[PDB]
Amino acid sequence: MIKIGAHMPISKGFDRVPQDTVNIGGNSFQIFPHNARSWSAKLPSDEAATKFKREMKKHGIDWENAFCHSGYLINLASPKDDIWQKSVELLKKEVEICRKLGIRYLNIHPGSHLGTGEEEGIDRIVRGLNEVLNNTEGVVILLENVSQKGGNIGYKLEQLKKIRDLVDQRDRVAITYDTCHGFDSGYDITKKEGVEALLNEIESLFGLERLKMIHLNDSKYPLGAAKDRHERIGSGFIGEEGFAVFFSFKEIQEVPWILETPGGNEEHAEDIKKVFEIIEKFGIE
Ligand SMILES: [Mg+2]
Ligand SMILES: [Mn+2]
Ligand SMILES: [Mn+2]
Ligand SMILES: [Zn+2]
Repeated sequence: MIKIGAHMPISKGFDRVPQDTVNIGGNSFQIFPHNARSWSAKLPSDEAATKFKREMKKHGIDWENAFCHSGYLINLASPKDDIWQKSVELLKKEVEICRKLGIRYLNIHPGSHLGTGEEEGIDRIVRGLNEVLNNTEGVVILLENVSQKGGNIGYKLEQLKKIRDLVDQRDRVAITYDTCHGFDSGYDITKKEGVEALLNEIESLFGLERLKMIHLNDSKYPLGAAKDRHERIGSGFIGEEGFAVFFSFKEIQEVPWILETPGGNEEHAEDIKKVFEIIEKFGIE
Protein backbone atom coordinates (compact mmCIF):
# COMPACT_ATOMS: atom_id res chain seq x y z
CA MET A 1 0.00 0.00 0.00
CA ILE A 2 2.41 2.60 1.34
CA LYS A 3 5.34 3.56 -0.86
CA ILE A 4 8.22 4.25 1.52
CA GLY A 5 11.98 4.30 1.63
CA ALA A 6 14.97 6.49 2.35
CA HIS A 7 17.87 8.36 0.89
CA MET A 8 20.38 5.54 0.35
CA PRO A 9 24.17 5.56 0.12
CA ILE A 10 25.79 4.83 -3.23
CA SER A 11 29.41 4.51 -2.09
CA LYS A 12 29.40 0.70 -2.40
CA GLY A 13 27.79 0.91 -5.84
CA PHE A 14 24.42 1.83 -7.27
CA ASP A 15 23.61 -1.87 -7.63
CA ARG A 16 23.54 -2.36 -3.84
CA VAL A 17 20.67 0.09 -3.44
CA PRO A 18 17.74 -2.21 -4.33
CA GLN A 19 18.78 -4.89 -1.81
CA ASP A 20 19.60 -2.27 0.81
CA THR A 21 16.13 -0.76 0.27
CA VAL A 22 14.41 -4.09 0.74
CA ASN A 23 16.57 -4.74 3.82
CA ILE A 24 15.33 -1.59 5.56
CA GLY A 25 11.71 -2.46 4.76
CA GLY A 26 11.36 -0.07 1.84
CA ASN A 27 10.01 -0.23 -1.70
CA SER A 28 11.23 3.21 -2.83
CA PHE A 29 14.51 5.13 -2.61
CA GLN A 30 16.43 8.29 -3.36
CA ILE A 31 20.13 8.40 -4.25
CA PHE A 32 22.69 10.97 -5.28
CA PRO A 33 23.87 10.49 -8.90
CA HIS A 34 27.57 10.77 -8.04
CA ASN A 35 29.93 11.69 -5.23
CA ALA A 36 31.63 14.56 -7.04
CA ARG A 37 33.16 17.33 -4.93
CA SER A 38 33.34 19.78 -7.78
CA TRP A 39 31.84 20.61 -11.11
CA SER A 40 32.47 17.37 -13.03
CA ALA A 41 30.93 13.96 -12.44
CA LYS A 42 31.55 10.59 -14.02
CA LEU A 43 28.88 8.44 -15.52
CA PRO A 44 28.26 4.98 -14.14
CA SER A 45 30.10 2.45 -16.26
CA ASP A 46 28.09 0.30 -18.62
CA GLU A 47 28.60 -2.62 -16.26
CA ALA A 48 27.52 -0.62 -13.24
CA ALA A 49 24.34 0.57 -14.94
CA THR A 50 23.46 -2.93 -16.11
CA LYS A 51 24.02 -4.39 -12.65
CA PHE A 52 21.82 -1.67 -11.14
CA LYS A 53 19.03 -2.45 -13.57
CA ARG A 54 19.43 -6.18 -12.90
CA GLU A 55 19.08 -5.64 -9.16
CA MET A 56 16.08 -3.36 -9.67
CA LYS A 57 14.43 -6.18 -11.57
CA LYS A 58 15.43 -8.85 -9.06
CA HIS A 59 13.97 -6.89 -6.15
CA GLY A 60 10.88 -5.78 -8.03
CA ILE A 61 11.39 -2.08 -7.38
CA ASP A 62 8.84 0.11 -9.12
CA TRP A 63 10.72 2.63 -11.29
CA GLU A 64 8.14 5.29 -10.29
CA ASN A 65 9.52 4.98 -6.77
CA ALA A 66 13.22 5.57 -7.54
CA PHE A 67 14.63 9.08 -7.47
CA CYS A 68 17.91 10.93 -7.74
CA HIS A 69 18.68 14.05 -5.70
CA SER A 70 20.86 16.61 -7.45
CA GLY A 71 24.15 17.64 -5.92
CA TYR A 72 24.67 20.24 -3.25
CA LEU A 73 26.73 22.59 -5.50
CA ILE A 74 24.27 23.25 -8.29
CA ASN A 75 22.62 26.65 -7.99
CA LEU A 76 20.65 27.78 -11.02
CA ALA A 77 19.68 30.99 -9.19
CA SER A 78 23.27 32.06 -8.59
CA PRO A 79 24.01 35.66 -9.58
CA LYS A 80 27.58 34.52 -10.35
CA ASP A 81 27.75 33.55 -13.98
CA ASP A 82 30.60 31.07 -13.34
CA ILE A 83 28.50 29.18 -10.85
CA TRP A 84 25.39 29.41 -13.03
CA GLN A 85 27.12 27.99 -16.12
CA LYS A 86 28.89 25.24 -14.25
CA SER A 87 25.60 24.38 -12.52
CA VAL A 88 23.81 24.05 -15.85
CA GLU A 89 26.50 21.76 -17.21
CA LEU A 90 26.62 19.58 -14.11
CA LEU A 91 22.82 19.33 -14.06
CA LYS A 92 22.89 18.14 -17.68
CA LYS A 93 25.40 15.49 -16.61
CA GLU A 94 23.16 14.47 -13.70
CA VAL A 95 20.26 14.06 -16.13
CA GLU A 96 22.46 11.86 -18.27
CA ILE A 97 23.47 9.79 -15.24
CA CYS A 98 19.80 9.28 -14.46
CA ARG A 99 19.10 8.37 -18.08
CA LYS A 100 21.93 5.78 -18.10
CA LEU A 101 20.66 4.19 -14.86
CA GLY A 102 17.03 4.35 -15.99
CA ILE A 103 16.08 6.73 -13.16
CA ARG A 104 13.12 8.82 -14.18
CA TYR A 105 13.32 11.73 -11.72
CA LEU A 106 16.01 14.20 -10.65
CA ASN A 107 15.10 16.30 -7.61
CA ILE A 108 16.64 19.75 -7.19
CA HIS A 109 16.44 22.64 -4.79
CA PRO A 110 15.59 25.62 -7.03
CA GLY A 111 18.50 27.74 -5.88
CA SER A 112 19.53 30.82 -3.93
CA HIS A 113 19.76 34.32 -5.40
CA LEU A 114 22.12 35.40 -2.61
CA GLY A 115 20.08 38.58 -2.03
CA THR A 116 19.89 39.74 -5.67
CA GLY A 117 16.14 39.32 -6.07
CA GLU A 118 13.52 36.59 -6.20
CA GLU A 119 12.19 37.58 -9.62
CA GLU A 120 15.60 37.75 -11.25
CA GLY A 121 16.62 34.51 -9.54
CA ILE A 122 13.51 32.73 -10.78
CA ASP A 123 14.32 33.87 -14.30
CA ARG A 124 17.86 32.46 -13.96
CA ILE A 125 16.45 29.14 -12.71
CA VAL A 126 14.04 29.03 -15.66
CA ARG A 127 16.82 29.83 -18.10
CA GLY A 128 18.95 27.07 -16.60
CA LEU A 129 16.17 24.52 -16.60
CA ASN A 130 15.47 25.34 -20.23
CA GLU A 131 19.10 24.78 -21.16
CA VAL A 132 19.08 21.43 -19.37
CA LEU A 133 15.68 20.17 -20.50
CA ASN A 134 16.02 21.39 -24.07
CA ASN A 135 19.28 19.45 -24.45
CA THR A 136 18.19 16.18 -22.82
CA GLU A 137 15.24 13.78 -22.99
CA GLY A 138 13.09 11.68 -20.73
CA VAL A 139 14.10 12.62 -17.22
CA VAL A 140 11.70 14.77 -15.21
CA ILE A 141 13.14 17.40 -12.90
CA LEU A 142 11.43 17.68 -9.52
CA LEU A 143 11.45 21.05 -7.77
CA GLU A 144 11.63 20.59 -4.00
CA ASN A 145 10.39 23.15 -1.52
CA VAL A 146 13.08 24.49 0.79
CA SER A 147 13.45 26.53 3.96
CA GLN A 148 13.52 30.33 4.04
CA LYS A 149 17.25 30.77 4.59
CA GLY A 150 19.37 33.36 2.90
CA GLY A 151 18.39 33.88 -0.62
CA ASN A 152 16.65 30.51 -1.06
CA ILE A 153 13.89 30.34 -3.63
CA GLY A 154 11.17 27.76 -3.11
CA TYR A 155 10.08 28.14 0.51
CA LYS A 156 6.55 28.89 -0.73
CA LEU A 157 4.96 26.56 -3.26
CA GLU A 158 3.93 29.64 -5.27
CA GLN A 159 7.61 30.17 -6.10
CA LEU A 160 7.88 26.64 -7.53
CA LYS A 161 4.78 27.36 -9.61
CA LYS A 162 6.29 30.59 -10.93
CA ILE A 163 9.35 28.65 -12.09
CA ARG A 164 7.48 25.71 -13.53
CA ASP A 165 4.96 27.78 -15.44
CA LEU A 166 7.76 29.61 -17.31
CA VAL A 167 9.79 26.53 -18.37
CA ASP A 168 9.42 25.42 -21.98
CA GLN A 169 9.12 21.69 -21.16
CA ARG A 170 6.81 22.01 -18.20
CA ASP A 171 5.70 18.38 -18.54
CA ARG A 172 9.28 17.54 -17.47
CA VAL A 173 9.01 19.61 -14.30
CA ALA A 174 7.15 18.24 -11.28
CA ILE A 175 7.24 18.66 -7.50
CA THR A 176 8.66 17.15 -4.32
CA TYR A 177 7.20 18.18 -0.98
CA ASP A 178 9.62 18.08 1.97
CA THR A 179 7.70 18.06 5.25
CA CYS A 180 10.52 19.61 7.30
CA HIS A 181 11.21 22.39 4.83
CA GLY A 182 7.48 23.00 4.63
CA PHE A 183 7.00 22.99 8.41
CA ASP A 184 9.87 25.48 8.68
CA SER A 185 7.95 27.67 6.25
CA GLY A 186 4.55 27.53 7.93
CA TYR A 187 2.95 24.52 6.24
CA ASP A 188 1.32 23.03 9.31
CA ILE A 189 0.69 19.39 8.49
CA THR A 190 -0.01 18.65 12.17
CA LYS A 191 -3.61 19.79 11.80
CA LYS A 192 -6.05 18.30 9.31
CA GLU A 193 -7.01 21.80 8.11
CA GLY A 194 -3.32 22.43 7.37
CA VAL A 195 -3.03 19.28 5.29
CA GLU A 196 -6.24 20.15 3.45
CA ALA A 197 -4.83 23.61 2.71
CA LEU A 198 -1.56 22.11 1.48
CA LEU A 199 -3.38 19.72 -0.84
CA ASN A 200 -5.63 22.48 -2.13
CA GLU A 201 -2.56 24.59 -2.81
CA ILE A 202 -0.82 21.75 -4.70
CA GLU A 203 -3.94 21.08 -6.73
CA SER A 204 -4.32 24.75 -7.65
CA LEU A 205 -0.69 25.51 -8.41
CA PHE A 206 0.39 22.26 -10.11
CA GLY A 207 -2.35 19.66 -10.09
CA LEU A 208 -1.93 16.72 -7.75
CA GLU A 209 -0.50 14.53 -10.53
CA ARG A 210 2.67 16.66 -10.30
CA LEU A 211 3.39 15.65 -6.70
CA LYS A 212 5.88 12.85 -7.33
CA MET A 213 7.71 12.48 -4.02
CA ILE A 214 7.38 13.45 -0.38
CA HIS A 215 10.52 13.88 1.68
CA LEU A 216 9.31 12.57 5.02
CA ASN A 217 11.30 14.44 7.65
CA ASP A 218 10.39 15.49 11.17
CA SER A 219 11.83 18.82 12.34
CA LYS A 220 14.17 19.71 15.17
CA TYR A 221 12.35 23.06 15.40
CA PRO A 222 8.82 24.41 15.71
CA LEU A 223 6.47 25.49 12.97
CA GLY A 224 7.83 28.48 11.10
CA ALA A 225 11.38 28.23 12.45
CA ALA A 226 13.15 28.38 9.03
CA LYS A 227 16.03 26.23 10.38
CA ASP A 228 16.28 23.20 8.03
CA ARG A 229 17.32 20.66 10.63
CA HIS A 230 15.67 17.32 9.98
CA GLU A 231 14.67 15.00 12.80
CA ARG A 232 13.79 11.32 13.11
CA ILE A 233 10.12 10.49 12.57
CA GLY A 234 8.20 11.10 15.77
CA SER A 235 11.09 12.76 17.58
CA GLY A 236 10.48 16.33 16.47
CA PHE A 237 7.88 19.06 16.36
CA ILE A 238 5.71 17.35 13.75
CA GLY A 239 5.70 14.30 15.98
CA GLU A 240 3.72 11.10 16.05
CA GLU A 241 0.44 12.98 16.31
CA GLY A 242 1.28 15.31 13.45
CA PHE A 243 2.41 12.56 11.14
CA ALA A 244 -0.73 10.59 11.98
CA VAL A 245 -2.79 13.50 10.63
CA PHE A 246 -0.65 13.77 7.48
CA PHE A 247 -0.72 10.02 6.84
CA SER A 248 -4.51 9.90 7.10
CA PHE A 249 -4.99 11.55 3.71
CA LYS A 250 -5.25 9.14 0.80
CA GLU A 251 -3.73 11.82 -1.49
CA ILE A 252 -0.61 11.67 0.70
CA GLN A 253 -0.55 7.85 0.86
CA GLU A 254 -0.52 7.73 -2.94
CA VAL A 255 2.91 9.35 -3.16
CA PRO A 256 6.26 7.79 -2.20
CA TRP A 257 7.56 8.84 1.24
CA ILE A 258 11.34 9.16 1.28
CA LEU A 259 13.12 9.61 4.61
CA GLU A 260 15.98 12.12 4.81
CA THR A 261 16.10 11.85 8.57
CA PRO A 262 19.36 11.75 10.56
CA GLY A 263 21.37 8.55 10.40
CA GLY A 264 21.99 5.75 7.93
CA ASN A 265 20.29 2.55 6.80
CA GLU A 266 19.76 1.24 10.35
CA GLU A 267 18.13 4.44 11.64
CA HIS A 268 16.06 4.59 8.48
CA ALA A 269 14.86 1.04 9.05
CA GLU A 270 13.77 2.16 12.51
CA ASP A 271 11.99 5.18 11.05
CA ILE A 272 10.10 2.98 8.57
CA LYS A 273 8.99 0.78 11.47
CA LYS A 274 7.92 3.96 13.31
CA VAL A 275 5.80 5.06 10.35
CA PHE A 276 3.94 1.77 10.40
CA GLU A 277 3.66 1.94 14.21
CA ILE A 278 2.03 5.36 13.87
CA ILE A 279 -0.39 4.08 11.23
CA GLU A 280 -1.32 1.17 13.52
CA LYS A 281 -1.49 3.09 16.82
CA PHE A 282 -3.64 5.91 15.42
CA GLY A 283 -5.91 3.54 13.47
CA ILE A 284 -5.17 5.14 10.12
CA GLU A 285 -7.07 3.69 7.19
MG1 LIG B 1 35.36 0.32 -17.51
MN1 LIG C 1 14.34 17.14 1.19
MN1 LIG D 1 16.73 20.01 4.53
ZN1 LIG E 1 16.49 18.19 -1.06
